[PDB]
Amino acid sequence: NRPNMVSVGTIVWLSSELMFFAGLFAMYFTARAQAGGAWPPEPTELNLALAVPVTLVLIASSFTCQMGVFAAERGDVFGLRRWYVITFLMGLFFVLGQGYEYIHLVEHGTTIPGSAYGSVFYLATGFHGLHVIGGLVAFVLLLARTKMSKFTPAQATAAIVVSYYWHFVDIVWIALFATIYFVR
Amino acid sequence: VDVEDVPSAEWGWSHMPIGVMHIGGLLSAAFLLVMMRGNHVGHVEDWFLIGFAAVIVALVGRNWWLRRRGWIR
Amino acid sequence: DLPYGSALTSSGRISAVTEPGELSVHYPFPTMDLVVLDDALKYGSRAAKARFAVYIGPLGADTAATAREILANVPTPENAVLLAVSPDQRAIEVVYGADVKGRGIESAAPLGVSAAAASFKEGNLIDGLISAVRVMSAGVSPA
Amino acid sequence: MHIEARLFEILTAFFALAAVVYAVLTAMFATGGVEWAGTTALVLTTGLTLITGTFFRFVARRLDTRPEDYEDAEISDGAGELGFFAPHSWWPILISLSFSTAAVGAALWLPWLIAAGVAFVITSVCGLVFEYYWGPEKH
Amino acid sequence: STALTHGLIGGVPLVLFAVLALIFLTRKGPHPDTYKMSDPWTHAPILWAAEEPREVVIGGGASGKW
Amino acid sequence: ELEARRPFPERMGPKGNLIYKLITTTDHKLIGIMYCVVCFAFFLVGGLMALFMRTELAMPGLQFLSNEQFNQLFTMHGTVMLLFYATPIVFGFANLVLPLQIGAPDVAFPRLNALSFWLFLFGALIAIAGFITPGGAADFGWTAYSPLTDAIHSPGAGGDLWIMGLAVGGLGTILGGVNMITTVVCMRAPGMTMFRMPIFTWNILVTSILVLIAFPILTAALFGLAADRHLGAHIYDPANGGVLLWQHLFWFFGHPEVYIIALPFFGIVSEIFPVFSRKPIFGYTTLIYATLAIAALSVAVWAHHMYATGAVLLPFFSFMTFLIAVPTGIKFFNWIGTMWKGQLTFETPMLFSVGFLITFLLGGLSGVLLASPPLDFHVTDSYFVIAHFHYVLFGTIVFATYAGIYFWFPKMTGRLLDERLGKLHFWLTFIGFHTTFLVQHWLGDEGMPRRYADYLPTDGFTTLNVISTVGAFILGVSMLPFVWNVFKSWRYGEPVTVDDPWGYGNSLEWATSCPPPRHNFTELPRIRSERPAFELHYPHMVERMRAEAHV
Amino acid sequence: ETGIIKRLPHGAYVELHQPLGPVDEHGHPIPLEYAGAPLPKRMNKLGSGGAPGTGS
Ligand code: HEA
Ligand code: HEA
Ligand SMILES: CCCCCCCCCCCCCC(=O)O[C@H](COC(=O)CCCCCCCCCCC)COP(=O)(O)O
Ligand SMILES: CCCCCCCCCCCCC
Ligand SMILES: CCCCCCCCCCCCC
Ligand SMILES: [Ca+2]
Ligand SMILES: [Cu+2]
Ligand SMILES: [Mg+2]
Repeated sequence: NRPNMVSVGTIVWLSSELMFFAGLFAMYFTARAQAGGAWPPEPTELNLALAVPVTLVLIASSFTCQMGVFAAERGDVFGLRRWYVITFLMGLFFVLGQGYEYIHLVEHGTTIPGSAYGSVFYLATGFHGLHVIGGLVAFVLLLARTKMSKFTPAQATAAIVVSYYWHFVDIVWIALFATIYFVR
Repeated sequence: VDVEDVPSAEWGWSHMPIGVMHIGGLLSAAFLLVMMRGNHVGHVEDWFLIGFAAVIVALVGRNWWLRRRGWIR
Repeated sequence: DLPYGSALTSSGRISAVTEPGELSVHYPFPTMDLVVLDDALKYGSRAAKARFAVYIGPLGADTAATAREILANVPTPENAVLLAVSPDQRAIEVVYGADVKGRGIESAAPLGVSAAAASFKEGNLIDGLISAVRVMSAGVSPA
Repeated sequence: MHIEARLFEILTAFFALAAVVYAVLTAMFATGGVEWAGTTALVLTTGLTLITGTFFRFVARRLDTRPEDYEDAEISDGAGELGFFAPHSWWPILISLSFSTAAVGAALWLPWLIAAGVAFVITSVCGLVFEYYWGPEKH
Repeated sequence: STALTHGLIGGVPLVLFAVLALIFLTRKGPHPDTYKMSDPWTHAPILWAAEEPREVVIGGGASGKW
Repeated sequence: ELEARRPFPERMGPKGNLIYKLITTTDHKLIGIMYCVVCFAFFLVGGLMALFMRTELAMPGLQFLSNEQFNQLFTMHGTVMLLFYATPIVFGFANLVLPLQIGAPDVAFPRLNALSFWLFLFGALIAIAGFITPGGAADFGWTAYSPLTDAIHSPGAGGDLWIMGLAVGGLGTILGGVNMITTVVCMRAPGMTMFRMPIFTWNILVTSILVLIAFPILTAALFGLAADRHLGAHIYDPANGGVLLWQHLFWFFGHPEVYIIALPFFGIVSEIFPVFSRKPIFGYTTLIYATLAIAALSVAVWAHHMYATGAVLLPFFSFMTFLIAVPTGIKFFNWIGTMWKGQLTFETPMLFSVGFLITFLLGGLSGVLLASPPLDFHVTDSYFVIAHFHYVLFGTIVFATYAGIYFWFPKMTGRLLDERLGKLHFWLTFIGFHTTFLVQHWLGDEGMPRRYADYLPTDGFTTLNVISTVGAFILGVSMLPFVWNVFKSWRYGEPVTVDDPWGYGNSLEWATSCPPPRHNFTELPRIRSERPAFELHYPHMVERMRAEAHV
Repeated sequence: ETGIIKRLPHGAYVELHQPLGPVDEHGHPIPLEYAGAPLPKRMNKLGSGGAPGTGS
């Protein structure tokens, strides 16, 4: 009969977090306008054979995260744990996939000090990867709390607000993925 | 000390004489003042010693005066 | 019957106001003198485990029977020692509960009367109360 | 809670208008074309009010009038338990100390101090989250 | 000059502080005037009691007059 | 009807009454008090920095300061005043009365509220800790213009500590803003609708929205600067367009940030004027629209700080900057209308509020002068600019801050500050401020640029600099009476046994004891307007206020 | 202190407390005497959180 206080606090903070990514987006666009015709410039060669499967995994993690919310709203703690463990594994795969992309980009001459494109690319995607890592920590902390006490409505609220952050992270990546790999 | 000030007054050592803290503070400031005797050629440190010694002396004097007038016990 | 700006709340508490720049207490004594008396009352009661009280006002015609009624307003009146002073009556009524009986108040109560009377002759009301409380509290044991 | 999001929708419309106007006005008769830094900030400033306003719009249409949303509600209408509010906690000062340790390490570029700070933050955040959920000791 | 500059910087704030303090701190505060024995007790009756110790048959009393 | 009372209220709590509370409290009342003491310590610390500069600028030639030390001084002086004093004390007043104003027992997130204080205290200490490094603290100005902040031009660790200290404190501000939005939306008492809240509550809620827009982008910009200095990135490289990239982001943060420390103090005087005028706030409904318009407009006028760069669209920002003056002018007419045909008594909270009106206007009039690019082409980066933000900040974060302190001190402490000492403090502050800041309009117009450590005897700036130096030291000695009043009146001040020491309070905090209990309320009255306490204390005036509300 | 805030019908805000011993007829607990042992301060440490559920 009353709005969820934790949900309102999380959504309010999630809106503010978007302005942090606004600054990173401004840096990428400012450097893109000064590229001069090459964006990305040589020797940076983005490959979609790896980014696309990595992006699809993160998108699929949102669906399983939503499934855990349905279990949490249903009062099924075991269903919530199964879906959030699966979500954590795919979220971890996203971090490993991004890092594996980072290793090959560095070997081919795309680094933060190497070029202006490397600076904006790594800051924008790296800070998002830090947000993904923070989301994985939230999953572990929330799941550890599931083994401490009985499944209460306040505990179910904590599961919902964590999924809000995960959905926010996934949506931001879609903007980053479309802006970097398609709007060149 | 009374149980109103220290609730666990009867469970352990809870009182230190005020004379020990007052004399210790005065000796505290005196040791800071004698440390200006040395081989250092700068005086930035000396002013820091003077300020800390003055603060300690002022605190000791304020506490002693307030206890003498009876405003604090 | 409530004063101006005062209201009775739904919980029974009285929500009062005072005009800006005015005082809500306004006792006709210096602030520092009040602090000394409060310290004498607080620490004197602590040292004797008996609540000491001071009353300043009228005491009817037979002061002794007014003090007796007045002591019923002191919290825990059975373990309380009240000193009543009537400037217009120029008298000193001292009353104590049954719990204080036999703890040395009988020797100290006249001394508190004498201490208060000596300072009252000099035109010192707060000083007389402070002196009376100090001597009476020092003569009462926590037993 | 119909007023709360009406505040954000009103801000959303103005931010959307300013973002569109600034982008168009910088595209034409402005050196360098579209000024990307301000345009990006204005566009995502609209996003901030849009997400909060949309959420408040969905919450408002679900639940009926609250006692604080009534134009003539009684104090007794709000009787009942409000919720859980933490009485005391020394974890928040530990979280800030943990975060300040990492910031100092990042300021002076000490990777060991950064690693210690990150580990301290995780432990401090874990204590805050688990503070009111730890069970009794089992022996 | 240089002596006048240091005189104004150190002198005017102290002179202004003294003048303004004499204007305001010499005024009468809202505190009531101390009661005098020669004057009648026109104040409301006052009952003061200590809060200690933390929480009606009389045991006796005494008389007195000054 | 004899009720036993102590001869005097307890001066201080027993041994151990505070130290464990300070590190474990979740009470907004104690936390709000903790924000005032620390913010007032930082204000004293930063004021000493200005005294050093102002003494140095009294005479031509470097008497005791170097160029580097002077450059570090105005950077840190400005950082402490803007981010370590003004921004936190906004939440200082929020934790004091906002839960009381909406009839709430606590903030939405008590532990997150405590986290903001410590994040803010340790973040401020990190930035100030640059002064203990051999190189010194940051010396590129609080604006931190690029590429002056690059590792090539600012290699010292003082700048790095400045960047990281701001990031930690900015996180606390964001969390505090999140707490205040949630508290207003969810913790309102029954019958307290959105359009019945006090103006101060409205201002804080709207300000917290501005925090969520300005501070995250500042954190993003600072992290990009940290990447350049430590990872060798090219975010703010001039060849990459980073000169204007830093300015755009920093001013998109900065100008919404100065209304974060303007609107709440607009709300403070909006609470004080009706109380001492014995009349309801004039245009209560319109003041909310004015605040909302000011908040909305402040987000798209950032580039008027970049007129002289020759790289911004002048007509767009010049026009919208002119638009801000309209809602701000509306607030003056409501404040004057509130005082109009009232019964003014001019106590210390009211006296400081009147000083706000006089001081804020002159700084505001200089604002429209600066808003025009042609006039700003001569006075930008000069002491005329210094005169604008000093008249217009001083009124809000000092005059209204002191007005709120005097207004709410009996509420949060149960003791009244001395009025005679308060009047001396107000007049000393007013005279010193005007003496030290009136002549700076002439200095900037004459040709004296800002951020100069030294000038020449033939420049013609000596006489006005001496006058400004005399006034600044009056502001320094104006500090002693207020500190003495707070120190003495906190234990020996006049006791407050009533709910409303000012008689005609309107908001809900005046319907509770002084100080309020742990959960702020032992009862609540019927809420039917924006003056519930006035209705509770004066039931007979309820009919009159409804009948006479419209002119 | 259980951390649960309750609003009374007349508007009072009170926090629910868990007594560690006998209570009065009014409901307020009888004050207990310190015995040199640690005292609980969190309801979850007293078993109020229960158990999640037996299983993997
Ligand atoms: C926001 C609030 C704010 C406040 C309150 C002030 C307060 C004062 N400031 Fe301002 N200032 C700024 C905000 C503020 N400032 C900003 C944003 C800048 C930008 C700088 C930049 O370009 O980066 C600035 C820069 C600035 C300049 C420009 C200097 C230059 O560019 O060269 C000057 C010029 O004199 C100035 C002077 C003063 C003076 C005399 C006070 C008076 O308030 C000071 C008097 C106050 C005191 C508190 C005196 C202290 C007295 C004591 C007794 C202390 C004792 C304490 C101990 C012993 C511990 N400051
Ligand atoms: C409290 C903080 C605060 C507030 C409230 C303001 C309010 C305003 N400011 Fe600003 N400003 C600063 C803090 C503030 N400012 C700071 C800190 C800087 C410099 C930062 C730095 O460089 O470090 C700055 C610098 C700054 C500049 C850039 C100067 C430069 O560097 O060249 C400009 C230019 O447009 C500007 C204009 C305005 C205007 C038009 C208002 C308006 O909001 C004011 C409008 C108010 C009135 C007009 C009075 C009321 C109106 C009426 C009674 C009706 C009258 C109508 C007319 C005259 C048309 N100020
Ligand atoms: C990092 C491990 C990842 C494992 C992959 C699967 C993800 C889900 C893990 C669930 C763990 C459940 C543990 C549990 O319930 O124990 C609970 C207690 O756990 C803790 O207190 C600590 C948990 C671990 C903290 C993690 C900190 C660092 C996070 C790093 C993130 C990368 C059970 O407590 P109990 O005694 O039963 O009350
Ligand atoms: C309280 C008002 C103070 C006004 C100070 C300004 C004085 C200006 C004098 C200029 C003299 C030039 C030679
Ligand atoms: C809004 C602009 C205000 C200008 C104030 C000027 C102060 C007078 C200075 C006189 C200097 C004479 C040399
Ligand atoms: Ca000089
Ligand atoms: Cu501006
Ligand atoms: Mg400039």
